[PDB]
Amino acid sequence: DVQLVESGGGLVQPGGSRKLSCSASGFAFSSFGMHWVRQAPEKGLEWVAYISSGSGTIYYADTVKGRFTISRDDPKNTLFLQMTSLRSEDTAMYYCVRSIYYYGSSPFDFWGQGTTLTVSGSDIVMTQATSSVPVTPGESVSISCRSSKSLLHSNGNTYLYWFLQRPGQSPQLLIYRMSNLASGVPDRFSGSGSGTAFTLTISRLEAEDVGVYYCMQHLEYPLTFGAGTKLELK
Amino acid sequence: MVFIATVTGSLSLVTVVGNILVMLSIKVNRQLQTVNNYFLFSLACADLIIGAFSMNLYTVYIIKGYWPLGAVVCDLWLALDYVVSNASVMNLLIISFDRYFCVTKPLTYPARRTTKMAGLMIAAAWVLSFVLWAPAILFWQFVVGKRTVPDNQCFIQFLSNPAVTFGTAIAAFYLPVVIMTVLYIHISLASRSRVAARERKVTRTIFAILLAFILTWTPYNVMVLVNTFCQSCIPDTVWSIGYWLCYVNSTINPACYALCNATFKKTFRH
Amino acid sequence: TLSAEDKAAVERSKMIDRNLREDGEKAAREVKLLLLGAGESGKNTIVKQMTGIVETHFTFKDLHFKMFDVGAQRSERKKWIHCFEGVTAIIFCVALSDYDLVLAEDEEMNRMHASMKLFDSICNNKWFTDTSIILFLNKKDLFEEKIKKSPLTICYPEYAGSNTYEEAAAYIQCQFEDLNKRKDTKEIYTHFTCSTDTKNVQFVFDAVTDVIIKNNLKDCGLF
Amino acid sequence: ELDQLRQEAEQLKNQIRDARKACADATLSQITNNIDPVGRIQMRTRRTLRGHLAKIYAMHWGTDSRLLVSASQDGKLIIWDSYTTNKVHAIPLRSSWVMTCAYAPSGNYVACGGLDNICSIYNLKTREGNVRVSRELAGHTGYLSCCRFLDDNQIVTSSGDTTCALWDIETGQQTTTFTGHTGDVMSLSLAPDTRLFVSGACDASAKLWDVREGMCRQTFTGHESDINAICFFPNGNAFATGSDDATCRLFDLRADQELMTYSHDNIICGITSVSFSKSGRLLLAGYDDFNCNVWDALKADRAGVLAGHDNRVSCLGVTDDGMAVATGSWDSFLKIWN
Amino acid sequence: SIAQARKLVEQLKMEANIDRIKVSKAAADLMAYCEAHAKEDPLLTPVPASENPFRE
Ligand SMILES: CC(=O)OCC[N+](C)(C)C
Repeated sequence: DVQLVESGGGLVQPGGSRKLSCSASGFAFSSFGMHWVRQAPEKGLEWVAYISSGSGTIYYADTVKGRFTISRDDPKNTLFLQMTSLRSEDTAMYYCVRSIYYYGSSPFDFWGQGTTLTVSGSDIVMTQATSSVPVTPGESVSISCRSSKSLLHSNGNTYLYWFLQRPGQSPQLLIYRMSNLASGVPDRFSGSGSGTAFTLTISRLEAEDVGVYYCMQHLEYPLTFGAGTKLELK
Repeated sequence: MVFIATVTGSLSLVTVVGNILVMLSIKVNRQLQTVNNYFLFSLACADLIIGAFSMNLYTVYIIKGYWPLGAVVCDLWLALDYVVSNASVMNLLIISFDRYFCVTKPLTYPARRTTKMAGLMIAAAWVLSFVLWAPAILFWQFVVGKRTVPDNQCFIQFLSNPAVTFGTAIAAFYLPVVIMTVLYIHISLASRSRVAARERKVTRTIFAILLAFILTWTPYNVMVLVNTFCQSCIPDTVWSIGYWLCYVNSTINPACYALCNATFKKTFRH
Repeated sequence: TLSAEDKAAVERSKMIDRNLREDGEKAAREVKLLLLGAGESGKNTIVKQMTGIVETHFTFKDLHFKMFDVGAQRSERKKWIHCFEGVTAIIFCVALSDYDLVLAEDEEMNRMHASMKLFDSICNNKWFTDTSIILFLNKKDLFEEKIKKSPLTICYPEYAGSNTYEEAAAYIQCQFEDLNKRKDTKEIYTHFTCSTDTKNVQFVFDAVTDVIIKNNLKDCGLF
Repeated sequence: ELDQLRQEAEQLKNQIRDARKACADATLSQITNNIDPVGRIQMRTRRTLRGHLAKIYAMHWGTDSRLLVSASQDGKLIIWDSYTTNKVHAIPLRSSWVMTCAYAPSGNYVACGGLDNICSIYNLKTREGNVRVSRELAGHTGYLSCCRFLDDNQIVTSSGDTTCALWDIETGQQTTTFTGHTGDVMSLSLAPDTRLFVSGACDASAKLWDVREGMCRQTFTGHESDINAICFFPNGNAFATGSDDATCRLFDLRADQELMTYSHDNIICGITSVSFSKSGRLLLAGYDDFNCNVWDALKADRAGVLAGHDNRVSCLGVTDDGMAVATGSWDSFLKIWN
Repeated sequence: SIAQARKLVEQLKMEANIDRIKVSKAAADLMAYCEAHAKEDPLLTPVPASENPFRE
């Protein structure tokens, strides 16, 4: 099975250093481009760094540029994240995210288990209009996301990604590229859009489907998540 | 009278048509797009430059007697001609080295030679020719402080100094032809079966290319080594034909290097 | 202008390009030998010291050899013989003690003449014009024990020499190399196999060294 | 009793031949005299897929008309994104001697086979992210020459032991064996409803089989050499053949005889691959004289030449929507034409 | 070898037992299928480069 175990987090002083390590098992690690996605205890997801397959292309977020560096070791299947000059804004939960890119691929398919860290302007903005919806099971709930610019590229792809974070574990991929259903996810979830306005139609809502829903865009780096729409009972 | 210009113009025409046919044979025929043929393309480039501009400027110099273009143009065209002529010789020398290592090391060397290392050899030969000839020809009149060459005449200024003429001629022709002789003797010696027609064909090809280079190049070199001792020894018309003789090597280089292969011969006929 | 997904797909395609190029560079320094012969002609007795196609891989003098056996293919030969067009050399095995035996499938037919017909089809094929043939003539001990009991004239009616080992062996050796049409284009190397070790692989190594030298002469434009 | 059976077979052959003669009221050339010619078909090379380092023997288009798989003798099965010339996958085969390749209509599987007598099925959509073997089909004793998918679980293969076999991928066993050909089978093509398939062999005969009951329905003759290529018409009521005698012939499944012969005097080289257009108006054939002719399938006239290859055009494919034609060849190049 | 001849003559009897249509009707509806799908074939008529996946 695909497994990503993370370690190295804990308690650090401000301005200190700590090295993160994401151990990979159950998949061909050398052909997957890895990510790091950070989640604050109160806020949502935030992309940090990305290393490509073969370490050819490396990006960073503007908040963490220069301070953090990302490296991978394909022979021993370990993804690293060396952190320098840690501040109080880095007190959060870290995930290593599996991703591959070809025609028809499903990036951000699997997410790591997660390790926590405690420290003692032209980007596209993903806005979710609602933060919490009280909904009963058996009903059809619609979740909407908005974009600053049009996510429709000239090749026809609309790079919109939907995620669901159940309370207790990692987020999981639901819809990749606006309309394509993922693997292992039920058929009830449906997604559609129109370049700038997007929606996610869940029908015949079950009980395990509650949690926080996020939108994301892959049109241009840096990768910006949504605020987070939460579904709860009653 | 008019016979000199007709013969020289016809020979220059044969040179440029032969070199572009070598270029179009490598370009059009995908079977000739080989690492070994990139050296032949590098040699065709030098010979096309020689047959287009070097031959025609020197023949109008002969039929008029006085260089009419000026002194700046004289030193630029001497820089261009000598650099591309030494580039031609160095192309022949890296082809001899390529062939020697393919025969003597048939298992290892074709694996080690790639297009990057072939481009490195081509670039090394061209810059070495440029470094050897172009700073000397264009700076001599300045560093010395005098212009020995008259306005009407166009020729190398440092031929009066014997030591520079000895060293430059040995590094341009004498040392390269000794190295090619030793390598091609070893190529013909190591081409025979060790387990007939092969040795005869190879020896015939090697004798063809070696005599073509030696005959078209040795007169000028022995002429410049005696000129530096006695200027008046060598008649002007002798000098003119000994100079133009060097250009003939470029004309007959398609026939000796390219047309031996049977794939070129079908491409030339098309 | 490419997307971020498109740029990462192009990077994946370029990594696939460099992997294909290094695999081709490893495959380019590989001696591909197509083994041929007839049934029970000592085809399998030379692979011990050196269904479908059986490939034998071995190293000798820091050179890796790919030897392909297609004797198990009972289909029509010309529909797949062009797949071996780029082989370095062809190993042909002919039994020396097969000059006086009849095919089991067809009566009144010598297997020596059948192997001669196979050699005529292989040597003069349009796909194998330039490829040299390493001809192996094996089982010389049984041939030496058989040539005293049985004359060679029952195989070749035009034979007039004595019934000794060396004269008859050289006669049938020349009777195999006179089939070649393009004597200039391709060579035929001939070895008599012995029970002593490493002689056959040394002959194969010397023959493919000569073939590689001739191919380098062809590529360099000397020949 | 053996002579009586041969006499009965000869009498049935005469009955078949004059039943075919009885229904031959008119030829295809007489009916299509008044139709307009297609004109000069001028198709340019739009993409060139470089990456193979040996002779490309077979390619197969995807049903999305964008992805295509290709096989070559260097031991590499490569899936191409033909829109951007990107290589999606590069499958390293265990046996480099492959003569055919297939692409599943769902898209999750590819097949290949050749001189190893094994049809290997590769799983594309894998959770591990790499393409792996899923099932190796062993059963044939002759070389595999062509194989097409029915769906994700059924694949039919034509082999060099004069037999065609219907396989079950999950069990790994063959369910139906099609026997009747005397020459080695070189190609098969399947009907659009996937209920019948024609099959060309080396005995110059084309046999129409039934996938279900597994019996040969009809046998078509008219060629003089080894048939190397076969392809249905888009309606499934006709098919075309290609052989070593430098001609292409169109058959009818209902009239059960010859319709049209596609040959020219200066063409003396065999046909390695045939394909139809989306409307079936153009018949395309890959010859051995390094070219690819475009035939007006209703008028038997050459309409264009896809001259762009420096070696023998070994394979030919047309997209399901008819946008593009891909011509693989022995010069390690795939060329997309439009 | 008698059983092989019996199977062969049974196969020829099965092939002779089928029904066949006139060749003119096969030519007619083959021509009809070619003419009905003529607009959907982009290799016949030149497709514009705006909707060409390869020219554009
Ligand atoms: C010696 C040298 O490098 O070039 C001599 C050729 N020449 C006389 C035509 C310029």
